[PDB]
Order: sequence, then C-alpha cells, then structure tokens
Amino acid sequence: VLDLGALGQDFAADPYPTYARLRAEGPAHRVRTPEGDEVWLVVGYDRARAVLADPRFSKDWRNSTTPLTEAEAALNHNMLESDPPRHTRLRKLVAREFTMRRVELLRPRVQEIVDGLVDAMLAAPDGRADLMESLAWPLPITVISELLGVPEPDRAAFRVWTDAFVFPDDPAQAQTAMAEMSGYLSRLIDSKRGQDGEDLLSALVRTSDEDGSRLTSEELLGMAHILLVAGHETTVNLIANGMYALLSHPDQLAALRADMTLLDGAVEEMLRYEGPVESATYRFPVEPVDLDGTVIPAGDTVLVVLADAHRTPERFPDPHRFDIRRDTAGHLAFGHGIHFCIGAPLARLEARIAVRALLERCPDLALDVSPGELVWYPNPMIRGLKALPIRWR
Ligand code: HEM
Ligand SMILES: CC[C@H]1OC(=O)[C@H](C)[C@@H](O[C@H]2O[C@@H](C)C[C@@H](N(C)C)[C@@H]2O)[C@@H](C)C[C@H](C)C(=O)/C=C/[C@H]1C
Repeated sequence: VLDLGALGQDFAADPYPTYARLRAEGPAHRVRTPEGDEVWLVVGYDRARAVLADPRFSKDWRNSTTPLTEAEAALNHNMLESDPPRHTRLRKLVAREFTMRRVELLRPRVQEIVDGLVDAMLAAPDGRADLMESLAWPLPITVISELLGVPEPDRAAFRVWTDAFVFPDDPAQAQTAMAEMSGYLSRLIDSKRGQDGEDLLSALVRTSDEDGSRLTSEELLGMAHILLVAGHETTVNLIANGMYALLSHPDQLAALRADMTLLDGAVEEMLRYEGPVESATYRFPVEPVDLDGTVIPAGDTVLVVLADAHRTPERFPDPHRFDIRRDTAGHLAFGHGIHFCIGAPLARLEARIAVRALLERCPDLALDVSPGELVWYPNPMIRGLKALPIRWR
C-alpha cells in the first residue's frame, strides 16, 4: 500500500515518475491519499479510457463502501454523482445551455471580462503580477456566476469554500465549508422565486417548482452546486497550468506568438500536458472487478489517473514533450463516456480568449520565478498552483 502522503511536495510537484512506476507493475494500485484516504488508482491510457466508460464503475454513493458525511449527503443528488436513469434525466435539463453554439453567443461578454482583467493587471508600475489572482481566478468565477445568477458580493465566499475542498487545514474545515455553501445556495435558490429572473438558476427553480418530479429540491440544490464547483477549480487551473507550460517552454511560446492560428491546438496540448484533473472523480465498482489479475472489490473507491494516461508513450509519443503542434486527439482531460465534461466548450472558450489576450498585450511576458520555486497543491485529483508570478516589459 503506497502512501502518497509520505512523498510530500516532491510528489505534488512532479507525480508522473511515481505513476509510471506503478503503471509498469500493473493497471490498478492501492494507495493512501495525503488526507489518509485508502483508494485505488488506475494507470495506463488504455485501461484508464476503458474504466471511465465502464458501466461496472458507478458514481452513485449507494454503491460506495465509504458513506457520505452529513454535509456531503446534502449535495450528492447531481449528475456527476449519479448513474442512469437519474444521470440521464438531470443532464437533459441543462445540456442545451452548454452546446458549442450556445456558448459561442457568450464570446462577446467573455472577451469583455478578459480585456478588463488584463487592463487592470497591466496597471502594475513594476510590470509584475500573480496571474492566478489577476486572471485565472477572476475570469472563471465571473462567467459562471453570471450564467447562474450569483450576486457579485457573494462570489468571494466561493474561493474560500473551494480552497477548503482542495487543501483543507483539517477534515472539519471542508465539512464546515460544505455546510455553509449548502446553506448559501438554498438561500440563493429561494431568493429567485417569484422574481422572473432569466438566468439559469431561475429557470431551474421554475422547473423544480412546476414539477418536483422532473427536478426535486435536493436535485435543484445539487445541480446548482455541481455547475458552480465542477467548472471552477478546473478552468482556473487550466488557465494557470497552461500559461505556466507556455512560459516554461520559450520555444513553444515563440511559435504560438509567431502563428496565432496554432492557438486552439496549443490549448488542447495544455489540457493534455498539464490538465487540471490529475485524477477523475470517485467511481465504485458495482461488482468485483478484475483488471489483468488485480481484483478491485465491489464498493471500493477508484480514481482513474488521467495524468498518467496522458504520459503513456504508446498513446502520446515523447510524452514529456510539450508540443503545441502535437496530435492531441484522444486526451481524457474532459473525461470520457456519459460523464464527459458538459462544460468543455465553455472551458475551451475562456482558455482560448485568455491565452490570446496575454500573448498580444504582455510584451516579453515571462515566468517571474523558477519552475522549481512554484508550489503545487497536494490533493491527487487536482493539479494546480498556489501562485503564478509573471512579468512583462
Ligand atoms: C478546463 C476546465 C475543465 C476541465 C478540465 C473539466 C473536466 C471534467 C472532467 C474530467 C469531468 C468528468 C470526470 C469524471 O468522469 O469523474 C467533468 C465533468 C463535468 N464538468 Fe467539467 N471540466 C472543466 C470545466 C467545466 C465547466 C466550465 C463546467 C461548468 C460550466 C463544468 C461542469 C461539469 C459537470 C457539471 C460535469 C458532470 C457531467 C456529468 O456527470 O454528466 N466543467 N469535467
Ligand atoms: C468535475 C471534475 C472536478 O471535480 C469536482 O468538481 C468535484 C465533483 C467536487 O467534489 C465534491 O465537492 C463537494 C462539495 C461535494 C462532494 N460530494 C460528495 C457531495 C463532491 O464529490 C470538488 C469540490 C472536489 C475536488 C477537490 C476539486 O476541486 C475538483 C476536481 C475536478 C477533478
């Protein structure tokens, strides 16, 4: 039983060697996450892609040996933590809001938010800033908050709750944060009743009130929570991890600067090279599963390591090479199967507009600290930085 906790920041900063080491012996391994969670890891691209879409692996806690806590049980009635038919029904409720055509209409506004954030950033007399605080965090929370209808003065509370979910001081902090967020969402939800709002939450509230059978109040709350949190810590880290990748690879940054039509390709390679999701969300086998000899008992917690999949040579030649011109087709940065990220088009839009704005307005943009000085968060499911110092002329 490998204990990831005893590996420290060394493993947090560069977990790849550890994963590949495990991939060499087999596809599934038992480990102890930093928080003390005894879980299973699935490494290797082929096995990883298969498991993500293998119906034998449920996301419904009723099939999990580990029980939900009281505060967690208040938010699990959402699509990411359910199997069909519930999943089918819940996702249908919002699929239409996230199509590429629907998201494209948001381009003008996303552009506004980015230009404003960059305007403010370039106001620094020293030509220095923390990209995490100036853009990576502000952009994502602003967009999703406007789509759902979260008042501006309430958006700060989320960075706090979100942090307590990722790198909580103690187990209790996370639980308290959930209870608070849970209480806030219920109040936000109730405040929309009778107000004729046209934001997504208001529509959902109307749907639930009209027929509690199509969307129960537990699910309304669950839906509001998943849409706000599943795309927060992820888009934030994509922007930051992606810019770090570019800034730590001068040659690639130059090629993109020279030819901006490589942008879309650059963004995909960022997802594949330094995607924010190191490990997918909890899966629980509904029956004992045998992965090439290793048997994962029913009920155990399983984590598909997307990061290791992205470094499998057979799938991505010269894995450790960050190449924006590389063939990325097949990466699992957004998952695979029925739970495939519903916010992918919106994630891609924000990332594309943010990367272009920095390259075209920050002359001689450069990393303002050495790669080795950067600090990464411990949590195995999330790949993200504590801060990203940058500078320009
Ligand atoms: C670059 C940013 C993003 C990445 C890399 C990402 C990644 C993922 C991944 C890996 C999954 C499935 C994981 C699993 O199967 O356990 C997923 C699911 C999901 N994502 Fe994203 N996501 C991002 C942005 C977004 C955005 C912007 C939203 C919100 C608008 C969002 C909403 C969701 C939801 C609600 C699900 C559940 C889908 C379902 O269960 O049917 N994601 N995302
Ligand atoms: C969709 C990929 C990202 O994951 C999340 O957003 C997960 C689902 C979210 O997980 C947990 O949030 C709690 C508030 C409720 C809990 N459930 C038991 C009711 C749910 O599993 C994040 C808060 C967890 C991780 C740490 C994260 O920040 C994002 C990870 C992405 C992989």
